[PDB]
Amino acid sequence: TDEELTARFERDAIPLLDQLYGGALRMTRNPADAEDLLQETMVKAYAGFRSFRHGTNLKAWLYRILTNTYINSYRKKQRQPAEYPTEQITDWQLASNAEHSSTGLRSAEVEALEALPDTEIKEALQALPEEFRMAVYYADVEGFPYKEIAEIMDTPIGTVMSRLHRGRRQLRGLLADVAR
Amino acid sequence: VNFFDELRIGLATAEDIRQWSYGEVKKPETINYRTLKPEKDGLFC
Amino acid sequence: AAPVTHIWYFKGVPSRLGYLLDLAPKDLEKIIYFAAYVITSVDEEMRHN
Amino acid sequence: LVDRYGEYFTGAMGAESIQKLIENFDIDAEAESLRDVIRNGKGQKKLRALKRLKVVAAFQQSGNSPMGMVLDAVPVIPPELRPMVQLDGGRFATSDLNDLYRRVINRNNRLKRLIDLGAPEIIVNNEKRMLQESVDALFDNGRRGRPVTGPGNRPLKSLSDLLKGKQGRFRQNLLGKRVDYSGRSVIVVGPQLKL
RNA sequence: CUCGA
DNA sequence: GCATCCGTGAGTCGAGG
DNA sequence: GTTGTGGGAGCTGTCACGGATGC
Repeated sequence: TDEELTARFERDAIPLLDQLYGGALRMTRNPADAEDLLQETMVKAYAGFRSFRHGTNLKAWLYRILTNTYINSYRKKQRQPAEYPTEQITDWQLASNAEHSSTGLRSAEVEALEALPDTEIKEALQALPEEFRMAVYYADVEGFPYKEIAEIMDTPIGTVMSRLHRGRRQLRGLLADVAR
Repeated sequence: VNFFDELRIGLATAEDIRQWSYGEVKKPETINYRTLKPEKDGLFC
Repeated sequence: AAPVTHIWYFKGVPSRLGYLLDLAPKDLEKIIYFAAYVITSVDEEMRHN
Repeated sequence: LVDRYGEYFTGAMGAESIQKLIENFDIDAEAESLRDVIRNGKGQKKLRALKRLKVVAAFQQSGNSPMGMVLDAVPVIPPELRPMVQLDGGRFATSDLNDLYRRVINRNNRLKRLIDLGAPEIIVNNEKRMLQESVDALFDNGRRGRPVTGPGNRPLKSLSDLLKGKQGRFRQNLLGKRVDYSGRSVIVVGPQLKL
């Protein structure tokens, strides 16, 4: 009865899990972490209890199991990476993070002005014929594929790409001194 | 439009909790330490 | 993996769970945190037979 | 009582137990049988009746099935409301929430793995109690038992902490906020001023 | 944490 | 029959590190 | 894969009050 040789584990191993707790709590410094560790150790020991020799000391086996499980926990915690809890991340921390982010904490002013039109580039675009400029739009600003540009333009691909070249040349002419 | 008429509470049934959700998180992993990218199915997935 | 009581309604004095099932809060705790079994339902006909 | 008679009744410990007790619960029956005894007599038993009736009558007239009080699925708040950042030093800071959620999710996965491994009933019962305790922490940490502590033995700010107190959501962010087009400075008497 | 009204 | 045990209140706004 | 000996930090100088609970 291999299922009976497991219930015998339920008779012997269960009692000592109390002192196993005591020890794991002395190890982890935290009650909840001690409970998590005790459960992990019990799972590890029960899964491969076939390796437990009958009639021999079982407390030391589970003790080494718990110590090794704690070592594995720390090894996995090395690359946590370094998470710390706080009741609230501070404005200092938020701004200091924005000091290295892709986009900073933006202002209502920044947003509202961004919404406004860039007169220089708007004037440089209004110069080109609205066909070649519509093409440079569908191709550069929006990034459509040239096939989709030909589709939405109702024109062949060659005309679309020729308008693209001519308009890019023109606007680089007017926007070269502007770009800088 | 800031012209609501009433605001009401009630215990949420698991049905409401799942209708709200956009997916269930499964792992304790949060972000990839190296690439600073959210681990999938984690608390930041 | 297993249901959980909303601690607001168990530990929230007066225990809403208690008043709803007419159970003493201490017994309700014994039940919820696995220090005592509770009888879900009894088959009275089979017992009588 | 299980070795014999086991086929005749059903019993168990845990939250599933309370879920069942709530299922096999006639709300109208309890409400009216409590009204009968509330008008029957008067005294401590009548006070018990009135109190235990308020909640049952709310559950009756509200259309809120008491089943809600037991949860089979927990909701997770958007990450932006429990943000994560890194400070000078490569170390990371996160909201307490994230840590409580992480404990809940870890213990839930461990309970699943135990149920699969068909482990002793006592081990799975321990895991279920730990799951209940961790969800209680996630919701109203400190309310039952010892609060969950982070480094420095700081009780983590549970989800209830976000609404309570002078520095909770209501008093600190709804009844008063920080505004733009504002400034501060030290004042000095100007006598030449008009009122 | 210390300090200002 | 109530005595305890617990759980809730306990000023505002400002500056650093 | 774990097989010789095994109970942790924490309050811990607050007060005044009202109402479940619990013997």
